[PDB]
Amino acid sequence: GPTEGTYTLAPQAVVKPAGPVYAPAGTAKISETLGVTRTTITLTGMAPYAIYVAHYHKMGSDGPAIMESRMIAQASADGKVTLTGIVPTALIRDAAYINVHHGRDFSGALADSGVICTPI
Amino acid sequence: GPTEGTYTLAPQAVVKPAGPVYAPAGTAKISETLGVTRTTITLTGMAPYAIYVAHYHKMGSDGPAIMESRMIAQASADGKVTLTGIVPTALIRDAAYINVHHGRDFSGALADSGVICTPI
Amino acid sequence: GPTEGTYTLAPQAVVKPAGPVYAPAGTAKISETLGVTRTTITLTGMAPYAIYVAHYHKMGSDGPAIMESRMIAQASADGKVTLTGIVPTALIRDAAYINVHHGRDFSGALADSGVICTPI
Amino acid sequence: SDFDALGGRVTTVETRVETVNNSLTG
Amino acid sequence: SDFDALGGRVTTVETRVETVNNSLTG
Repeated sequence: GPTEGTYTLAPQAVVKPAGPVYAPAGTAKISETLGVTRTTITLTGMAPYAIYVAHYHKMGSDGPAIMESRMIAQASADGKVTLTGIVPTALIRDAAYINVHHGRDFSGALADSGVICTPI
Repeated sequence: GPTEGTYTLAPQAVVKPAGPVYAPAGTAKISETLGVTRTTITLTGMAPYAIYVAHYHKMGSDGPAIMESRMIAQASADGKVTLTGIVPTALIRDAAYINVHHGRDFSGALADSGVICTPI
Repeated sequence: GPTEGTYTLAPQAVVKPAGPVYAPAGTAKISETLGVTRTTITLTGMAPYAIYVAHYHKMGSDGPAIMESRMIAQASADGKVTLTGIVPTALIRDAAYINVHHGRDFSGALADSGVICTPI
Repeated sequence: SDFDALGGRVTTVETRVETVNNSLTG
Repeated sequence: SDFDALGGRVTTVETRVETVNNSLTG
């Protein structure tokens, strides 16, 4: 007795997503010691799997970036990036805003031009 | 020597999409035997190479899911996803609709919440 | 160390994408030798790492691709793709246009139905 | 007015983004 | 009129395309 029922399925109408909500948010901890600076930007609610280059943009907003401060990292499966970087203080002198961007490659690259920025 | 040529190119206006077509269709097969239930949901016109995790959602119509009927498989190359799976009838009880979702990986997970579905 | 600092993040106002700009341009150059035809087409401003299948479509704009004139290549990382090929001048005696399309895979079908086209 | 076609195009883009994401993820 | 919701949907899709691109690129 192989009770068998064949049912055609309907194409649905409600296809809302299910996973990390892209809601950028976080904090920064720039800590000076003996002429060196250690910066830790823990972000949450980011893209689930994405490289997030972050550097120090100088004042000028546009402004150049002291690229000797590029902190690179990728996110997890919920969207948690932890940028960490060591930069001489004399280098980061005259910096204005730590701008986080998106990374086209693990070698760096600025896919996006500022998904989140903090005044320093 | 041979006749040359050097035409300048020109962008086309209606660069219409080509390739297969997204129209979720399908037919389910709830064959039942002694005390186990094999179910063959054959879907067509789906997404070319996507994962299609389908299980049995209980009455609740977003409700809870007897996850012990997960079937994960990939969608061929023209959207020909063929899901199959065995589940003791005792676990199935109170299931009202077999929901098909998209997946994030072959390890289950939920991306879309109901691309196609049928009662029983 | 002796100095600390803690800054919460702010997601700017507008984030702008950078890198290549999708501005399709082109430069076709035919050179028909003894019963043979070489075709070196240089497309700049294309999609960063995409496939670019190119054929000689007959009259009937619209009309059938001489499939024996396919040229395939990738667009580097700034959108620079170079298409070269060699086809007897007898087969392309009724070609009216050289349609460049996007590709689904290495040596395969089209993903578009003509992005850029030059009349011959 | 005539932006009904625009709404249809928006719906098509909404479906297309999901289709591209799902195919590439697979 | 009522196409404010349409603008909201357009913004959501604009952000979704970038999110998909970034996740898949990563």
